[PDB]
Amino acid sequence: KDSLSLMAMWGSIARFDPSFEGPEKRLEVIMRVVDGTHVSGLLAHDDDVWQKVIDAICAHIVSREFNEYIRSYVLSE
Amino acid sequence: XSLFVMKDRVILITCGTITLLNCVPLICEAVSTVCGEVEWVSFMHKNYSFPWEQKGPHLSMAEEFKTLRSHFPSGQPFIFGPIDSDHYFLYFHSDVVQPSCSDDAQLSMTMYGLDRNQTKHWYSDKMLPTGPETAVIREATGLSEVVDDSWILHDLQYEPCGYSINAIRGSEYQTIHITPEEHCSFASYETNTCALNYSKCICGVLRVFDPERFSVIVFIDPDSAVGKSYHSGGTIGVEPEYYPNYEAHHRTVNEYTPGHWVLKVNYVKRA
Amino acid sequence: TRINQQTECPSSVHDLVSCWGSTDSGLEKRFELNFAQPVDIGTVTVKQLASVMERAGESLRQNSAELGIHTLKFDRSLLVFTAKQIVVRSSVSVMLHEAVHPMLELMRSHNIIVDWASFMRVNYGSPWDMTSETSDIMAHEYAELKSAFPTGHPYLAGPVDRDHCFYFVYDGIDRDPSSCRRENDVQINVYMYNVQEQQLLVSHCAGEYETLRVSTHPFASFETNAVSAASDITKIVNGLLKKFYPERVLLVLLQDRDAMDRLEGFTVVHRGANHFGGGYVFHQATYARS
Ligand SMILES: NC(=[NH2+])c1cccc(/C=N/N/C(N)=[NH+]/N=C/c2cccc(C(N)=[NH2+])c2)c1
Repeated sequence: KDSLSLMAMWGSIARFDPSFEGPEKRLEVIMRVVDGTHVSGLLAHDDDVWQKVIDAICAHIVSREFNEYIRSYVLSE
Repeated sequence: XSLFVMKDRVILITCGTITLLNCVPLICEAVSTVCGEVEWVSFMHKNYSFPWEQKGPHLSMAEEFKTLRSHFPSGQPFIFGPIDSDHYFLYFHSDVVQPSCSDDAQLSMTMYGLDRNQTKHWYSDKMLPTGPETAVIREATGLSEVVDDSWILHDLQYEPCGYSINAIRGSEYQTIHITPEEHCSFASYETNTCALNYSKCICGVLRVFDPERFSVIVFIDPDSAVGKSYHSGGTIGVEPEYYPNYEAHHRTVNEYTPGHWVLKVNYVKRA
Repeated sequence: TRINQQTECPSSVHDLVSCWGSTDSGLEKRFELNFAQPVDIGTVTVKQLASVMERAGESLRQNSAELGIHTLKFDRSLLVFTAKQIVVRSSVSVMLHEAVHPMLELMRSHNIIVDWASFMRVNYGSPWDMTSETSDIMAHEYAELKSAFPTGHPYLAGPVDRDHCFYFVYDGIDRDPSSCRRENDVQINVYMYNVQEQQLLVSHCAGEYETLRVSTHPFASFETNAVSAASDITKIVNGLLKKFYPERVLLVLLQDRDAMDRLEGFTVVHRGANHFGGGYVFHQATYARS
């Protein structure tokens, strides 16, 4: 492995004790609006679209809440 | 974990060993269907506590870098903080052809070694969606103060342990995820709330968990409220004065892209 | 196409490197020690410093003695020794990490306490370029450094895939109110990539110096710890850019416990700062010719 990941591993080893991974991965994608962009943007899609996205990572939606600005989904492995 | 879909973006938060980057092709497709154009992509994660168990591209920062480079060749990786201790890995891609106004906000917290009296309430022998049972947990631990009645919330108590909650109020959101095991105690908090000072927001979370150590990272946009305050010598709520029981161990400041800044601080509780 | 291999956790950093671990792409390495108490200029001999650098494959060629400064010039490295610090800068073909432990033993034999140390390398290429040995060397550098300073930590200032500084810092400075260990050091570093061979030191004051290394793609490396330099970083860098006219530039400025916006004809690539728990800050900015 690379030296930087090697250093990060040693720091984790020194804090290891015989374990679930709490620290999270975060992905954010922001799109530009053009003349032909849907007036609702990404909110135009239905939950079908976002469920297929979660399937790509081998997870599923457990609950849903939406408002006029944001769609919120809880996920579980 | 959490998926926050807004008018102009997606925010996907995952934990465990989920291979988050596999969904990039469909996100790109989701943007092309509504006739949008990707202009800004960020991949970020606190250093993993057990990197030897991550799979796919996430087994090493070189693999995450190479994977993201195969899709976003102009992106740039960064590492903020001590590499053999608490730090963040960031990959940032931007294709901003039309200058715009950046007034967003992002506040993330990573907490370890959680209060032992509190971890009791994050355990359960049965699965419990948002209902009367979780309401007891939110009051019994203090999450009610962080997520008051003005927020639309929906949480989940896991079996045998584990807790997640999402909250939304207008265009703002709020999320928390808890791992209460004693030997790997961890809790996370993130929000995009606009605030001239995050001290009360942060302290509210610390009151719930009171962790042995924690890190806070703040992305500052130039045209945001916190941005104007930060760029005018003003305090933003992450300074050491707001945490007398904690000692700042290392702090980083980076203008990762022109006009945009990120601040990270590691705090360790004093004896 | 991976399986799980139940294996032992390395008991030391050295076991982790050997077990779980083009030429070096860096441009310069820098190794520094500071002392809990100032050292008599003459207690550490030129012979002893030279035997340490033999462990890194360097042979002494020239050395001069001045007021508060001892300068040792090797084939590919320059060593400055004052009452407050030892600083050696070398090319990347020098395995400078091999001098860490011998140098510490030498200080130990003289009853000299090291309470602060740094190892720094300036890279143009990424450590994730698997066709290069940069990653294997950095892993060995980390082994020696972390082995000697378990409390030290590595840091990466700047874009990993562009001009950046990887450095390792150990801070064991005694900061009890009753301590006489003040921290008002000046450190200013100017790295100039692709300029248009020598190792020089100019001394204007006792214990304060300016060093310049020119090597190879030609690059020049300037350093100074002069208090007068801290009051006008703007002037000195402009004089360097005129004399060398590089394509890219990397600046590092020390803001010690007891205490860069634009360069002429250069656009800012990255700007950042590392604020250490000890109160001091390392500022860094990289630039590219417009
Ligand atoms: N929303 C999320 N994706 C989320 C958020 C926060 C924590 C967790 C993890 N819960 N699980 C924890 N903390 N511990 N592990 C529990 C466990 C123990 C034995 C077996 C299993 C299992 N279902 N295989 C789980 C999951």
